[PDB]
Amino acid sequence: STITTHHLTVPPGLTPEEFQELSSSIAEFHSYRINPGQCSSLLAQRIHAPVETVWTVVRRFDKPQTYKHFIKSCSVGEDFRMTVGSTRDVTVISGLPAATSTERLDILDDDRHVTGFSIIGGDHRLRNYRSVTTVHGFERDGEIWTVVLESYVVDVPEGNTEEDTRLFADTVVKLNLQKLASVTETLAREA
Amino acid sequence: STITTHHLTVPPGLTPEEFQELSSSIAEFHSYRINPGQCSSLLAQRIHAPVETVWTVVRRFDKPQTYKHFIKSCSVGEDFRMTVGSTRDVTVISGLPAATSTERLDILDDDRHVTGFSIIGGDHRLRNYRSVTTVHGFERDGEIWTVVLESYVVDVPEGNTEEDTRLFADTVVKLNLQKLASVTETLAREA
Ligand SMILES: O=C(O)c1cccnc1
Ligand SMILES: O=C(O)c1cccnc1
Ligand SMILES: O=C(O)c1cccnc1
Ligand SMILES: O=C(O)c1cccnc1
Repeated sequence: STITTHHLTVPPGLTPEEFQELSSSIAEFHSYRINPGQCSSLLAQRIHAPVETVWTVVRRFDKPQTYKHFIKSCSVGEDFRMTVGSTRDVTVISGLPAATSTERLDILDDDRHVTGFSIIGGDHRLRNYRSVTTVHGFERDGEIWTVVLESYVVDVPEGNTEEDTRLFADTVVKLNLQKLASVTETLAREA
Repeated sequence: STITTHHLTVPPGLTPEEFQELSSSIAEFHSYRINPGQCSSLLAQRIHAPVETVWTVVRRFDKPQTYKHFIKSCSVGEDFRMTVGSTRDVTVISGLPAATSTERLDILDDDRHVTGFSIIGGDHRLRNYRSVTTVHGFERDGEIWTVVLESYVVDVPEGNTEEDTRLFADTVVKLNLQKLASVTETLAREA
C-alpha cells in the first residue's frame, strides 16, 4: 500500500507555474492510498472562463450530460436534493446495450469548489471507481482563467494491464474535461 | 427493403444552403439499400480549413488515431499500400479489455475525396458496419471552408433498439468528426 504522488508531478494539461500554485490543493483533494491492483491518475484542463461559470456547470450532479459525453439519460430521485450520499442512475451509451451506472455523490463543497462521486452499481462499469474534481481560479495581469483538476482511483480488472486501465479512464476523463471547457467557454463568450 | 433518404433531409451540422450544393454527392456516395433490422445515418461537420488539408488527414487509412478517439494502436501490413481491399487491425480502448477491430478499406478516391471502410472482424464491434466519408470544398466571397460528410449503415443488434444503435454510432462519428475539425483547423492556423 502506497500514497499517490500526483502532487509531485505536473499533470498533462497544466503548466509548472500553475502546478506550483495548486500543490496544496492536489495534496488535500487528489491524493489516495492505493493498494496493489489499483491505479490512479490526475488530469487537468485549462478553461478561459471564470471559476463560478465553470463551477455552476461542474457542480450539477443531476445533469452529467451537460459536461460529459455518451450520456443517454440521467435519473435522480423525486425529491432529489444536492446532498452528499445522493445517487444518480446514468444511462451510458458507450456501447450496446446502453449501460447503467449508479453513482454516489461523495463530496460537494460550494465554497472550495470540490465535488466527487463513486460508481456503486450498474453494468459494464469500472470496479471501485472514485473520482474527485476541483475548480481553481487564476489571475495574471488582470486576465482570468480557470483550471479544473480531476483525479480517480480504480481497480485494475483481473486480466487487464494497469497501462490499459489508465489509458481508458484517462481518455474518458480528458474528453469530458474538453467538453466542460467548450460548454463553459461558450457560456463565457456569450453571457 | 428501402433506399435511405439522407439526400432529402438536412443533416445535423449543415446549413440548408450547403445541403443544396451537396445533394448529388449525398445521393451518389451516401445512399444505401437498407433491410428491416438495419439503420443508417448521415452526419456533417464544417471545418475552417482547405479541402486538401482535411483530405490529407482523412485519407490516411493506416493512421485512424490522427482523427479518431479511443485508438490505442493501429497495425497494417509490412508492405501496406493504400489500396482498396487492404485491412487494418485497430486496437480500440473504449473499454476493458481493449477491443480488436479489423477493418477493410472499401473506397479510396483521391480525385473526388471519397473513402470508406467496413468492419470485418474483431471483438465487441458493431455487426455489418460500413461507413463512407466525403470531403467538400466551399467558397463564398473569397472565404473558403470544408464540409465533411460521414454516413454509415449497420445492423441493429437483436435485443437493442434502432434508437440506441443510432445514438451510439452517431455519437462516435460526431465526436471523431469534431477531432478531425480540431486537428485540421490547427494545421491550417499554423501552416
Ligand atoms: O467501440 C468504439 O469504436 C467506440 C466506443 C465508444 C467510444 N468510442 C469508440
Ligand atoms: O467520469 C466518468 O463517468 C468516467 C471516467 C472514467 C471512466 N469511466 C467513466
Ligand atoms: O463507460 C463509459 O463511461 C465510457 C466508455 C467509453 C466512452 N465514454 C464513456
Ligand atoms: O468510425 C468508427 O470507428 C465507428 C463509428 C461508429 C461506431 N463505432 C465505430
